[PDB]
Amino acid sequence: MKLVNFLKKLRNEQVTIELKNGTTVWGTLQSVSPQMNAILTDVKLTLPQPRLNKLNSNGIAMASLYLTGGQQPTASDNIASLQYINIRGNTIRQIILPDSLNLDSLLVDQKQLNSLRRS
Amino acid sequence: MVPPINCIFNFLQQQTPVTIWLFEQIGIRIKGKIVGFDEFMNVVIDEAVEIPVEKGTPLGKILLKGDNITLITS
Amino acid sequence: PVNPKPFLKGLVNHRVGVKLKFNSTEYRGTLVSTDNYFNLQLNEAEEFVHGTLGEIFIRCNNVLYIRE
Amino acid sequence: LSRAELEELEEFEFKHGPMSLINDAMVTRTPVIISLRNNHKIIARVKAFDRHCNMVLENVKELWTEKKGKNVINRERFISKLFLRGDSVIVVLKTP
Amino acid sequence: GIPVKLLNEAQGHIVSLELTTGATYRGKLVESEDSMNVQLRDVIATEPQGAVTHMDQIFVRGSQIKFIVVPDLLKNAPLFKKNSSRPMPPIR
Amino acid sequence: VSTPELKKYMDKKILLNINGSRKVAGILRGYDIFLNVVLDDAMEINGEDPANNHQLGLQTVIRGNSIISLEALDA
Amino acid sequence: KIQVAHSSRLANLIDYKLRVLTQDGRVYIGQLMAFDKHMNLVLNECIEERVPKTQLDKLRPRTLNIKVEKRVLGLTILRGEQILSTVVEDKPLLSKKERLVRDKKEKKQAQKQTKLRKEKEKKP
Amino acid sequence: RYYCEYCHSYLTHDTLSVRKSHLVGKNHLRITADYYRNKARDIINKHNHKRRHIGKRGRKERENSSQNETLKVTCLSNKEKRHIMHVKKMNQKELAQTSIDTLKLLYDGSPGYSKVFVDANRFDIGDLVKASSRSRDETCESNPFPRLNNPKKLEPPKILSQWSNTIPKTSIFYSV
Amino acid sequence: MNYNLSKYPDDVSRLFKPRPPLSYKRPTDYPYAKRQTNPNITGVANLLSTSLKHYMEEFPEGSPNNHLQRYEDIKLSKIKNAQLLDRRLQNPNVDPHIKDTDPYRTIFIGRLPYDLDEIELQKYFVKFGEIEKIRIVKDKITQKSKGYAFIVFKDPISSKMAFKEIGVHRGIQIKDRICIVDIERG
RNA sequence: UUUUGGAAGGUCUUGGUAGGAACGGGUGGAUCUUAUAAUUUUUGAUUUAU
RNA sequence: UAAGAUAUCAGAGGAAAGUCCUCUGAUCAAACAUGCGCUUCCAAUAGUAGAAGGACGUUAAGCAUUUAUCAUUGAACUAGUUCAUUGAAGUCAUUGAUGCAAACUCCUUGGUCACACACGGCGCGGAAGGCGUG
Repeated sequence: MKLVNFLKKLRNEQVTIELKNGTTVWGTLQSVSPQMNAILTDVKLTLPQPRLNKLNSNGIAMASLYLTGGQQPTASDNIASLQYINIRGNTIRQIILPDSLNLDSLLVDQKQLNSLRRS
Repeated sequence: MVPPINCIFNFLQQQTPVTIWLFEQIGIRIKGKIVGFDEFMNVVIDEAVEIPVEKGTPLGKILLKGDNITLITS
Repeated sequence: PVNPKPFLKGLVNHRVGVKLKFNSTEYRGTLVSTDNYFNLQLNEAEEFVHGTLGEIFIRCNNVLYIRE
Repeated sequence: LSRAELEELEEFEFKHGPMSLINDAMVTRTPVIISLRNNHKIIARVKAFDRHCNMVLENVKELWTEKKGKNVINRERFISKLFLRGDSVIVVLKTP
Repeated sequence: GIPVKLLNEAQGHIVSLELTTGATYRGKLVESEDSMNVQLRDVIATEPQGAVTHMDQIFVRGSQIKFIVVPDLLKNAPLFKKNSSRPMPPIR
Repeated sequence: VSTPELKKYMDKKILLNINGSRKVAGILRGYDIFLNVVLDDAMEINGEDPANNHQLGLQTVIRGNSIISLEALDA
Repeated sequence: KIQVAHSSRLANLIDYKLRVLTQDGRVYIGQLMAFDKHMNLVLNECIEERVPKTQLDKLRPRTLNIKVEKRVLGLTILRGEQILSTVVEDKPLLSKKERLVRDKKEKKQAQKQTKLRKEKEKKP
Repeated sequence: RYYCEYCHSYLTHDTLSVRKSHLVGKNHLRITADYYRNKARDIINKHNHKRRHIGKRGRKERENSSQNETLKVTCLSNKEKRHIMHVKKMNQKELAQTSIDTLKLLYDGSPGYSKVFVDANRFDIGDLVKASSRSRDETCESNPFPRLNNPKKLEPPKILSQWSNTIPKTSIFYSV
Repeated sequence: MNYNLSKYPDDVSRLFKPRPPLSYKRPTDYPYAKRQTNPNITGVANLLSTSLKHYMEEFPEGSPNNHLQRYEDIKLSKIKNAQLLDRRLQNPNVDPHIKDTDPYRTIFIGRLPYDLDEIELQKYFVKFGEIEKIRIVKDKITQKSKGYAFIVFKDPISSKMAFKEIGVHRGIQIKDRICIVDIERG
């Protein structure tokens, strides 16, 4: 079994990939690779504010957010919108998938059934 | 030539006490006799002691994982 | 003359401590079984970094050493 | 080995091995606690798992605490359905 | 894979490196293997806090390379031809 | 897959950097496909040349997941 | 700015001036030319762009101007381990129609070489 | 299988060493030497044929340029331009291979000339050139007085052919 | 360049001119020694297991794993497959249709054309000794010829010589199909 | 009388205009699955944290 | 490095279980065509312009800041400071580096198209997508 073969069927869905850095990426998903290289479209990648009376946020990710060339100058809070972001798999920590879709239709892997039906 | 897996084996049979420097993050050096090893350079240490970097407690018989092995030294 | 893979087989259902690399945290309980990759499973464990825990699974990467 | 031989091996290690804790937690509808290497813990129910220890979860409640000069706060974030990458986890306990 | 096959195309020309520790080596590249590890000859080595020295011979684990800068005339070597017509192979 | 070709290096004195800061100089005996390396008469170099420098052991073997560079300070 | 094809993978967008991010927060912006199984890539005329430590207080949440210190390095071969994501910047110098034209003339010219080589190898 | 796409040929017996015998083979070296010599000139010889954008000229500038007289242009013949491009291409080859090394010629009998200009035996480069006579042992005991019918006069300064008739015709003093 | 330790001659080696040395830029990420993932991972506490009850009362009944019932549908269907096979194995000394003379005299013939007859079967098999009986077997549920028959010879040596000849000979062609022969098996 | 489909003629518009089909190979390259979660890329030592 | 494979699903058929193979549906993909009052963009000459991107260009030693080794021994000294000697390492820079801002110059790009100087479309293209049929 590969549970990455579950993600491949989750195509054209709204999703939030949430990265190792702490950068969340709200967008429309396209073809996920076998190594989990998720590739999105109409995206909005942001950093949350850890409040706690001005605790300094992720110093590396703020640089990488501005560098994408998506951060608009009058973005007061720390966000950056753009089209098309290709994301290397290993960086994914979580993927917050939406409420509407039913798991029971999608978690039935075809190669799982095709091993038992063949025997 | 003297391959390393060959030369790890010449601490097993010779019964020499070794010191093993770990990954710099953790902050301890382990020492004691290397009994036996696997293909993945993870070893069992007999009569082991945990020195922070000479007041550290004795461990006993410890299987050490091969991600954290930096040096193995006599 | 004991190798590592047979060493885990000897330590089946005995009281072991397993040290994660992070905050000098040993998990103190009775081992259940082992994997090919030294994934672990515990019963009646105790977390020493104080608490008494139920039934634990530990992933392989995170472990430093295994003691009896 | 053959392709059919590994299918037997995978069914064993999920059923009679360390990952049997997760597999017996999926079937019996028992909630788990997971600790990621993020240093924040999620209290959830498993719906699938896999070789790499990644897993699809349901009714996730994350619990993340942060500190800055000995000033603590305990934040709680609720999620309906989540897909967790498997390298992040270090310890999975199964609740009584 | 072309990224690696290019590095063999650059033997005996001056290249740069940038190890993930943040150093910068730049000398003539003598050897390379399929895991992107290299032996440089007659190099100039720039430590991450700017300190520069010269060393005759150096080996680097390929795993620690962040990028390699190659001479610019290989941009049109024939790895990058899309439509290529190989002849029919000789029979073994 | 392939063995790293340090065939020309062996039996010469060799400085190499372990992880970040530690530098270890010795005489290179043997190597393997992972670049775990073993060397005789090791000595851990530091800022003060005779003072903080101390010898390690008669034979020491280094894991290849902590080699960064490996310069050959001889011919 | 530029609208990329809604289902276009990394194989499609050759010659597109990309904007690749590494783990350290440094960005290499150049024309892509190859890629690989584990996603290491060859840019053609790339420029590394870094936000210096002094400027970084300015990006903390309150028109902002950031002094981005950049250095040219033509024709790199990056490594996969380091890449964090990619984003598209410009589109290639040649058209979509013109990239088909240059293919068919090169596909024709490549075939002519083999037949002129095979008959020069056959008789002599 | 494996093949070398500079030569366009497949290897007959695939091993690692047969590759290395082809990779440093005399035939293959002459190809890859010649392949990059062609790509070198082709970026220069195929000069950027720029695309023009013609603006509709003004009423004002069309009257100010009409009163200004039309200048004569000069077009050479086809036979003429085939020769003048043969010359100008051969001239730029010369400016590649000038390498003005008068300064090496000046310090010939000096006391460290063996150690700095011979360049088989420097320190920086010296170890690298021995792999791929006038030795370093030379001191200032041999040839004590340079001028003992040994030295050659300094070769005079070069001059442009095109403008070879701008030179003053007579010297100021009578040379031998 | 001066030396050029390369395969190429001096002109071609000077042709690959490298861009000048990289400008130095003071680094912004963390130094390689200091690099580490988050340490001080506070374990699954007793206080955490005390705050489980706020989660447990909220979601006391877990959602039903209906994707598992697709697997419990198939695996239980395979066990029911064995029970229908178990209904058949209890039912050959009974069948009446296989209960004439000695089973050492009986040839099995199989793969016979659906559209054979017992007279063409008799012709071919009478090639290897006098016949005591035939029967083609037909589906008792509706009389499709099953493609097998049982043929009792007056001697078991003629039954084993018929076996020899007309099965290991690729399968005896009768009408247009390649007919295995065996001994009775059953 | 209308809708749906098929055949022909007329008119507008747009593309192509020298290669195409079958068949054959101990043929090339792409992708996919598994060996492969065990130091050299993708199953975590870069949110600087006690 | 090797082995295997070349869309998935469902139904009918040929050699109780499964495999192999064939035509019929659904879904998926690619290429090619071809449409949408589909979306966005395509620069003065009735003028000496201007838009996007640069400059690893100048003004400019701008202006405003902060930086230039450690150990050992003696003298004086307040109750730290200077001078001289001995050892250790030592990117270059202080016209620097770091922060702030402007002006000027120069480089690459394009339909610099056709019709009109006329009180919230339905000119002929090209470029970039989205969407739909075949």
